[PDB]
Amino acid sequence: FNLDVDSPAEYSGPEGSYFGFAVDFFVPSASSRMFLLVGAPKANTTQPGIVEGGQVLKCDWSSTRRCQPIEFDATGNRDYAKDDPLEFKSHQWFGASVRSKQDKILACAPLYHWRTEMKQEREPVGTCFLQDGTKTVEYAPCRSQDIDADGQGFCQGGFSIDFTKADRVLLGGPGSFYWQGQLISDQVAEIVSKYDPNVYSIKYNNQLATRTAQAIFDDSYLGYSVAVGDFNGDGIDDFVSGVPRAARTLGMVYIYDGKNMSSLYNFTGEQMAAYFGFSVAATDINGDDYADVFIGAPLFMDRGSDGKLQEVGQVSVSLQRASGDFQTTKLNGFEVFARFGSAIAPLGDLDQDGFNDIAIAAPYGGEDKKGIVYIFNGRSTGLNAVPSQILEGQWAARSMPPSFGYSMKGATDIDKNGYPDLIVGAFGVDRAILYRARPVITVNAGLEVYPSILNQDNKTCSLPGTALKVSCFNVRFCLKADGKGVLPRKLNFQVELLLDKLKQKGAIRRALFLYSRSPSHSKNMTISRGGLMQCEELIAYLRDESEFRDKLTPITIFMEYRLDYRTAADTTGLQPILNQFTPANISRQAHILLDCGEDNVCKPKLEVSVDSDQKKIYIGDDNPLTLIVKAQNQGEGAYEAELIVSIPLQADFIGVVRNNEALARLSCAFKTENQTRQVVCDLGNPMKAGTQLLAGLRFSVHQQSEMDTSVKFDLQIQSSNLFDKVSPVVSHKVDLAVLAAVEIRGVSSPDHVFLPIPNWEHKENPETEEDVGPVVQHIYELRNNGPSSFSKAMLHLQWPYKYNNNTLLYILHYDIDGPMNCTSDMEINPLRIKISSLDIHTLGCGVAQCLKIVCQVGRLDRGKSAILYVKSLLWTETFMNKENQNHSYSLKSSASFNVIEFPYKNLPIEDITNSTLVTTNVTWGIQPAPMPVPVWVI
Amino acid sequence: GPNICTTRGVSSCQQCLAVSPMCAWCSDEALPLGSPRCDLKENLLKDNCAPESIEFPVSEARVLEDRPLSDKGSGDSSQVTQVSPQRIALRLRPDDSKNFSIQVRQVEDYPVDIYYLMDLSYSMKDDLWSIQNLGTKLATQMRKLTSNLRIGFGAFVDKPVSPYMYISPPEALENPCYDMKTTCLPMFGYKHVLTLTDQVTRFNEEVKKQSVSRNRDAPEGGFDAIMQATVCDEKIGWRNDASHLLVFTTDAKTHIALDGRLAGIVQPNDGQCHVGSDNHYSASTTMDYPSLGLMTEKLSQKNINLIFAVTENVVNLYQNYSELIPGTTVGVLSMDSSNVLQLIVDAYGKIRSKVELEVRDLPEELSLSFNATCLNNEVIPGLKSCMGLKIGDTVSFSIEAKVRGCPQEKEKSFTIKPVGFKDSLIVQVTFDCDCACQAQAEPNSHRCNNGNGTFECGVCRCGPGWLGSQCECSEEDYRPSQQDECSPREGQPVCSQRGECLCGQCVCHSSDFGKITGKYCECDDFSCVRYKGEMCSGHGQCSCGDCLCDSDWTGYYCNCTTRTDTCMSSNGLLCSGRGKCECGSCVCIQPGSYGDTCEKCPTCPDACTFKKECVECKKFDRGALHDENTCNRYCRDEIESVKELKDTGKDAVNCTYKNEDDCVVRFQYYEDSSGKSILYVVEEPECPKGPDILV
Ligand SMILES: *[C@@H]1O[C@H](CO)[C@@H](O[C@@H]2O[C@H](CO)[C@@H](O[C@@H]3O[C@H](CO[C@H]4O[C@H](CO)[C@@H](O[C@H]5O[C@H](CO)[C@@H](O)[C@H](O)[C@@H]5O)[C@H](O)[C@@H]4O)[C@@H](O)[C@H](O[C@H]4O[C@H](CO)[C@@H](O)[C@H](O)[C@@H]4O)[C@@H]3O)[C@H](O)[C@H]2NC(C)=O)[C@H](O)[C@H]1NC(C)=O
Ligand SMILES: *[C@@H]1O[C@H](CO)[C@@H](O[C@@H]2O[C@H](CO)[C@@H](O[C@@H]3O[C@H](CO[C@H]4O[C@H](CO)[C@@H](O)[C@H](O)[C@@H]4O)[C@@H](O)[C@H](O[C@H]4O[C@H](CO)[C@@H](O)[C@H](O)[C@@H]4O)[C@@H]3O)[C@H](O)[C@H]2NC(C)=O)[C@H](O)[C@H]1NC(C)=O
Ligand SMILES: *[C@@H]1O[C@H](CO)[C@@H](O[C@@H]2O[C@H](CO)[C@@H](O[C@@H]3O[C@H](CO)[C@@H](O)[C@H](O)[C@@H]3O)[C@H](O)[C@H]2NC(C)=O)[C@H](O)[C@H]1NC(C)=O
Ligand SMILES: *[C@@H]1O[C@H](CO)[C@@H](O[C@@H]2O[C@H](CO)[C@@H](O[C@@H]3O[C@H](CO)[C@@H](O)[C@H](O)[C@@H]3O)[C@H](O)[C@H]2NC(C)=O)[C@H](O)[C@H]1NC(C)=O
Ligand SMILES: *[C@@H]1O[C@H](CO)[C@@H](O[C@@H]2O[C@H](CO)[C@@H](O)[C@H](O)[C@H]2NC(C)=O)[C@H](O)[C@H]1NC(C)=O
Ligand SMILES: *[C@@H]1O[C@H](CO)[C@@H](O[C@@H]2O[C@H](CO)[C@@H](O)[C@H](O)[C@H]2NC(C)=O)[C@H](O)[C@H]1NC(C)=O
Ligand SMILES: *[C@@H]1O[C@H](CO)[C@@H](O[C@@H]2O[C@H](CO)[C@@H](O)[C@H](O)[C@H]2NC(C)=O)[C@H](O)[C@H]1NC(C)=O
Ligand SMILES: *[C@@H]1O[C@H](CO)[C@@H](O[C@@H]2O[C@H](CO)[C@@H](O)[C@H](O)[C@H]2NC(C)=O)[C@H](O)[C@H]1NC(C)=O
Ligand SMILES: *[C@@H]1O[C@H](CO)[C@@H](O[C@@H]2O[C@H](CO)[C@@H](O)[C@H](O)[C@H]2NC(C)=O)[C@H](O)[C@H]1NC(C)=O
Ligand SMILES: *[C@@H]1O[C@H](CO)[C@@H](O)[C@H](O)[C@H]1NC(C)=O
Ligand SMILES: *[C@@H]1O[C@H](CO)[C@@H](O)[C@H](O)[C@H]1NC(C)=O
Ligand SMILES: *[C@@H]1O[C@H](CO)[C@@H](O)[C@H](O)[C@H]1NC(C)=O
Ligand SMILES: *[C@@H]1O[C@H](CO)[C@@H](O)[C@H](O)[C@H]1NC(C)=O
Ligand SMILES: [Ca+2]
Ligand SMILES: [Ca+2]
Ligand SMILES: [Ca+2]
Ligand SMILES: [Ca+2]
Ligand SMILES: [Ca+2]
Ligand SMILES: [Ca+2]
Repeated sequence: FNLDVDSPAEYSGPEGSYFGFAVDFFVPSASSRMFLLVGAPKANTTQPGIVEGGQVLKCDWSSTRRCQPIEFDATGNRDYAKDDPLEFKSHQWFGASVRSKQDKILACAPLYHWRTEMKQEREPVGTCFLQDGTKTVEYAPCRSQDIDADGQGFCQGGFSIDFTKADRVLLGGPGSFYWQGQLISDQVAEIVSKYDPNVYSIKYNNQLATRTAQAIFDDSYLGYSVAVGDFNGDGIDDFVSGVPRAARTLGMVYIYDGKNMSSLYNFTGEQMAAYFGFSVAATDINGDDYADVFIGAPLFMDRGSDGKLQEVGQVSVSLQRASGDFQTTKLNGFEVFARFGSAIAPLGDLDQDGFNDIAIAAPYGGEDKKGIVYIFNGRSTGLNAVPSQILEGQWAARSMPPSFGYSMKGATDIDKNGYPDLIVGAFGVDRAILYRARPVITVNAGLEVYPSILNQDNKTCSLPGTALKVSCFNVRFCLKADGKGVLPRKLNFQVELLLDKLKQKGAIRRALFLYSRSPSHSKNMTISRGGLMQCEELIAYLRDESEFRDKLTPITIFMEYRLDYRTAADTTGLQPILNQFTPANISRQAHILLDCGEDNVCKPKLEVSVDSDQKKIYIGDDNPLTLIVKAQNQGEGAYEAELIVSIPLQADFIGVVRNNEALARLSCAFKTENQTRQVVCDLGNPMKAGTQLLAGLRFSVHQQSEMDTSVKFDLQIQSSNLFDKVSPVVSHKVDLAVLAAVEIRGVSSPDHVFLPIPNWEHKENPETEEDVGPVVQHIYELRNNGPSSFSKAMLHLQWPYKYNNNTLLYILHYDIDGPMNCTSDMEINPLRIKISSLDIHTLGCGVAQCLKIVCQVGRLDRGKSAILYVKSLLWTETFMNKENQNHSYSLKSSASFNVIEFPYKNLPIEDITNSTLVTTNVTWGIQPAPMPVPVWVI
Repeated sequence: GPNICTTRGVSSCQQCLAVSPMCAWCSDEALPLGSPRCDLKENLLKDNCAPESIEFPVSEARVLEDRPLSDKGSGDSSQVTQVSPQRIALRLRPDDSKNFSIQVRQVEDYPVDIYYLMDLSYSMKDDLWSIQNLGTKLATQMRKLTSNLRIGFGAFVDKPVSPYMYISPPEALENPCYDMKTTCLPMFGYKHVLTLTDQVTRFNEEVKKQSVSRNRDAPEGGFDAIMQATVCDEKIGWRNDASHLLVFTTDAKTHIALDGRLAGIVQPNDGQCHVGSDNHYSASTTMDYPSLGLMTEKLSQKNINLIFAVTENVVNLYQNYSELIPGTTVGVLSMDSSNVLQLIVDAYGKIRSKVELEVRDLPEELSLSFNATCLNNEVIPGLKSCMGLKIGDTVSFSIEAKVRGCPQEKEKSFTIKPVGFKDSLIVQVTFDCDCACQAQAEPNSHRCNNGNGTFECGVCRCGPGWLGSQCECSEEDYRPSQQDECSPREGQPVCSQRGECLCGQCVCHSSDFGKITGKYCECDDFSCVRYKGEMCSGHGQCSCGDCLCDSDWTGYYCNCTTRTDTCMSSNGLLCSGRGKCECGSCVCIQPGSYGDTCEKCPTCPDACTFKKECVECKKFDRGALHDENTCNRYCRDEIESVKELKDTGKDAVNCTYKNEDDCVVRFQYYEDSSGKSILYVVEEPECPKGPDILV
């Protein structure tokens, strides 16, 4: 929030050069000075016969915004043979990517083309150049004897690059192996060491490289983006890389080990085509010494308020944990088609609060699509998702969008002050802009009125002009200011005081300053350094009783303060900033002495009490709970009286009830000033004597877990009186209960079977389902609806297996869904009938031969279920009653359950039992018409 | 007595209106400093104050144009109309609403444009061959569904640039295919061949002239083609009153936006047309591929129906993309495009079965609510979309437009139309929240009594620190009197505590981190209900402890969304046609069903029980569906009538039931017949047998 946007340093290259496409700081160890490096990938150069070879520029910060090209390669193309170029430098996009570490700087031409040494080709292998003072070496890992699209021919190495702690280059080649992509890493020492200009394919010794893979992985673009950071516990920076076309354009982010090119973690996008992986960053955002991953997916479409897709871009934020499981959250852009996740630039600690910060760019955003950069501050929790500052693009398009924010670099305090600065690149207008961080200061304002309660009769000090005396009191403000980094010692503050703030608005001015006789007063104050809480006093008097009529309202003393801008800045006008989460004013208040008895001191008697409206809070979900509170003052008037109901912050506050005239509708607010967890309600400023209040405060307690047996609220009234200023604290238990509306239900998919059974005949020893009869599915479902979960249950199925000695419904196979095992007390499928390819009327286990299936159910949570799929065949033979013809049979199975255990082992429980029966009715439908005495035949 | 208007809107005329649609004001001291201002209307009228004085402006929704809905499509002379009211003038007063309706029709014999945009990668040479027959072959089928048709043609094969194209390793390879004993034309990108002509014969002619090219890289640049075919509407020649089909046929993966960076193409797609006199997409080699979002807004703006005719190997891909580009259809193409005909025909019926409204340029502070009537007279609420339809059908929608407060002094227009339709309802909104006497009001010191204050509409406010019915007492030192009918009942409370009773009114002294209005210090601007952190769940403004919700939010807390897409399933139907959508979440109905969209129901009865009532419906003219008259809508499975079923080794499901004639009907069910479901019935149900011994 402290980037100076009034006077940032502005740099520019030649038009059409894409000056600004890549940016970085240059911090050489050989010099006290620092520069900034701007990549200009379309820049024309003096290289013989080469159009738009591109270049990189070293830019002076030491005043003079002039930039000089770094002379990496002044030569044109080499020759395979005479009038037969070995390489093609024109249009190579050299300067498309730029990174430096200490004296070393790496620049790449990812569109550098290369004739093979076998066939006459034009293959974009890409190349880089590493400089150190005057020494320059070419590093072109992909330019090897692996020479086509199936090899590294179309590698475009140098598309993205990075230096590791230690010293070693990570390089991205998104075209290697049919555009699978490639990461290659090399020791900086090695590159310079093994460099030989007479060899075009140099083999570095400790090279690490990702290998070719299967053809599904083609066109993934590994190494499109790149970032470095430690993830496998400790040791060296490991390799992070965006793979934007991975997983069917879902996109992925791969992380490889730094020691070898071993895979550690993958990330995957939620939305195809969104370019998850366009940009990646690693930086410890929560100050726990663990690098955290950020992934840009700039074409993401979140869902609008209407419900409709809209391209806003999204950034993923994965917090690393010592375990290994990242703790991820999402961050959506704010404008449609402003490409929010385009560039993620770690800033280090931009404001020096103790946590790192980060800048995310939406380079086609802002009114007139000039480009925006959002800056987000880190915190112990994670990144603060509400951006603390918005850097606005300044230059309008010539034709192509200016693309401000398309590239960025931070983390380098380019001037003296101990705050990192930021480079933003705007390549569409051939500009780059350095924003430099302002110093932050923390002020601690004090205010006090030594005589708090004002007695109108006590007229001690005399009014200056007149010859009479007045009831006056003392007002004293004070300022202690301090801040890290380079900033001045003499800090000027414009302080302003106001008597009776909530009254000047139209009404009478009940208190004035002694010498001015005005409610308003100023003071040019000049504190310094840090600690020296510099003070200044003023005596203010109170008007004569003879007509300000109000004597009950408090007299609020208001103090505000502002810094002076230019009297504070350094030499080049870098004005300091106040800490954004620090209010620039404070309030205290006096009360006219009224009642309080003969002793002139007000002694209240505060009492608070509550009762259980609803005695139960059922575990496992959110639960509405309102408690009635009776706050009464039986003593004298209590000043600034307010109820402090400290709630167990496994609970939230909805509001005071306004559904009942029996309860008072108090003024309340929730807060947590470190460790506290409370709603604070106003009981009247002077809560007068005998004023009993009744109020309802509604809450919702979420408590899903098996914590304490109850949940506790503590409440007490408190006031600003010198004596008897609080009530006793009063606890209030609320009993956690268990409730699990568990139900069982079942079905028979063919609920009936009509017995003219088509294409059936008797088989002595049958195989197959066809030969036995139709399939009858009996699905049984136990489901826990109830809020509370259960940890164990038992399921019992009774299956009508045989009637007399005839095999009714024959079970082929049963299946299970959910936390449940089952056992049949009888061998299922005794006859090995295999195929799959997927009391006359009622016959139950009472009158039939019973097959039992017991099941052991695990933990079913709220809204979960266990399911038994029993696939059976109807044994037709039987129903062709050789006894005599037929009759309608209702084949009934039944399933019961009993819940035996709960995870809330310290709380009243109760076994839950119920059952269902599902039925399969076998009838004929087609049956004899009238006929007298004859009999049947087969 | 004092009611709402009295307690709040007695400060002025605008305040009186701003309070509620119930309120009304007086003019020209009708009851000279009497007592009651605003109150209601009948009450104020009952107190004499009556004539050119009422100031009670009613809201309105006058229909300005409503031509009738058409019967034929090709039958012109009279311009074709598919939306019954075309423009409708709305006047809303503050915090007020008016409802209206719109009848959308799927018009018979509506004309159709068909632009055939095809991949011409080497793999498509055998496709191109069998397409020559298409055109006249397509013309004879479309003859059925439509009269006036015209078709065109365009082809694509990715950007002719150094990564995708064969750079130029030898110069001979600029005309590729030298590599493999044959010839093919150079890479082109997007080539518009035929503008939409009704001379079908010339389609066959031009397609025969075409020939394939070759690409090094697997994914191709169709999205350039899709974008340019969409927005070069002069070149392609889409008509206004006609259905637009953009048949996009490919057998490959596709490049997407941001791929172009590898090529050094770092300029985003501008959305404009770039196909000149040479009929080639000239931006191809300088502009990046368009993003799905950009493709979506231009397809929608030019009412183009993108049809994905893709091959099996790559169908899942374009199904997922299609799903990110709502309205788009996708069908399985042959290896040689044999089946294109039917895919186009199938796609047409697909995209004319549905009708969903759209809203453009909706004023920020206005909010809309939809009920849908699409089957008989059944109104399903909170729905702006309707499906399962067929050409000839007319659906209806009920709309409610509500304003929040008093927006800008400017008449604003917005449009409600069906996706892909030419016709539309245009809604001119004027915000009527200023009294007629507002302008006729000069404060300038005097005129409001023997003092210096400000005057208007039959009453006056005195300047900073005065007030009073006429104009008295600047700043207390005088107050000692009056007392006022301050708190109702006069039980002693002054001005809701936070405020002092002066001059026959209150002075709400507080300014506690916000506003504080109301003539008894009635209203808090801040003290409101909390859902979690923010005031109205961070989705509403507050007044007197009442949440006024943002557009697309409802309920006392403003935590209930009005979205339905979260209740939608890939099924198509809302809450799996098994529940109701409440705050973008399905509350499941009695079938014992669950899941986010009620999709899961293992204990539900089998398909048989749901199909039979539609067999009994369709083939026997009986049943529940027959009685509700929902047969023709609720099931368009093809019920054929076999004499015998078969153990065919396929997706068979034998369902049998006893009908009310007491005969056993038997029918098998067959899904996945190329993504569609047919239903066979044994034509000889099994019945009882009465004496038939030759008699
Ligand atoms: C993060 O995600 C990424 C990708 O999303 C993961 O990366 C993938 O991880 C896979 C699992 O390790 C890798 O697959 C393995 O590849 C090796 C070596 O492949 C080479 O050799 C193959 C033949 O041996 C050859 O392919 C032939 O065989 C294929 C069979 O799969 C055929 O499909 C193909 O047509 C070819 O004929 C390749 O070309 C390579 O040259 C295999 O040895 C592995 O096989 C393993 O599993 C099989 C199971 O059947 C088993 O028998 C073997 O004994 C062996 O254990 C396996 O296929 C994949 O290459 C890799 N892709 C990329 C781009 O990285 C990554 O793992 C993941 N990491 C994290 C942290 O989640
Ligand atoms: C680095 O330095 C080089 C100089 O070597 C510059 O390269 C040339 O720049 C020019 C201008 O940008 C290129 O443009 C040429 O313009 C012609 C079209 O423009 C005319 O017509 C339009 C109407 O549409 C008029 O408005 C306008 O006034 C012009 O009269 C093209 O027809 C030219 O074609 C020629 O170049 C192509 C390049 O592929 C080749 O096929 C042939 O040589 C052909 O004759 C031409 O494009 C010109 O192309 C550039 N030459 C090249 C490619 O090297 C760079 O602009 C400069 N860049 C920077 C960053 O400074
Ligand atoms: C918007 O917020 C309100 C409250 O802030 C939500 O309403 C609350 O919903 C809970 C949970 O259902 C209600 O509790 C109880 O729910 C059970 C369901 O098993 C029901 O049987 C009980 O009768 C009881 O209602 C609770 O009443 C209610 N909170 C209160 C006190 O109003 C609401 O759901 C939120 N809107 C959404 C859906 O985002
Ligand atoms: C399959 O066949 C069985 C066996 O008959 C059917 O069960 C019967 O279902 C009927 C209707 O649901 C029940 O009728 C009710 O009986 C009770 C008596 O307890 C009576 O109070 C009600 O008025 C009603 O008549 C009946 O309970 C039950 N059979 C018996 C006698 O227990 C089943 O419904 C059939 N399913 C199909 C496919 O229709
Ligand atoms: C590359 O290094 C990593 C660690 O830096 C190796 O990971 C361990 O390998 C050993 C031996 O196979 C295993 O016992 C460990 O379980 C691995 N650690 C893990 C993943 O927990 C990896 O094997 C090395 N691979 C190569 C290519 O040398
Ligand atoms: C009567 O009021 C006077 C103020 O008008 C009080 O005198 C001040 O008391 C405070 C502490 O209460 C001291 O810090 C100030 O220095 C006193 N001001 C002076 C020196 O006049 C006084 O306390 C009141 N009565 C008594 C005797 O306590
Ligand atoms: C005094 O500082 C307070 C904050 O302590 C300011 O009041 C508002 O504070 C909120 C956050 O709580 C800010 O968002 C607003 O900017 C503040 N409102 C106003 C009126 O500016 C306030 O700025 C200061 N009071 C005055 C008017 O001097
Ligand atoms: C078992 O579940 C049944 C549900 O069938 C519960 O009974 C319901 O409520 C009453 C009183 O028990 C019954 O008369 C109804 O038939 C049931 N309602 C229905 C049909 O949904 C019953 O509470 C449970 N019993 C046990 C043993 O826990
Ligand atoms: C759609 O139907 C409902 C009918 O339920 C219309 O309005 C609702 O009607 C009742 C009370 O009047 C309640 O269900 C809701 O509170 C009403 N909704 C509101 C606040 O308007 C609804 O307006 C219909 N939609 C249209 C535009 O006709
Ligand atoms: C406040 O101090 C400045 C000097 O920095 C001066 O210009 C100004 O006159 C002072 N104002 C007052 C209170 O006189
Ligand atoms: C609004 O409600 C319905 C629209 O379906 C209609 O019957 C009724 O006439 C309308 N009422 C008003 C406010 O005019
Ligand atoms: C595409 O098809 C659907 C819709 O998203 C779904 O099954 C799946 O997400 C996708 N399948 C692929 C290509 O993985
Ligand atoms: C307001 O009226 C008084 C009459 O008492 C007069 O003296 C004064 O000049 C007037 N002020 C204006 C509006 O000029
Ligand atoms: Ca490591
Ligand atoms: Ca961390
Ligand atoms: Ca920080
Ligand atoms: Ca700095
Ligand atoms: Ca006392
Ligand atoms: Ca083909």
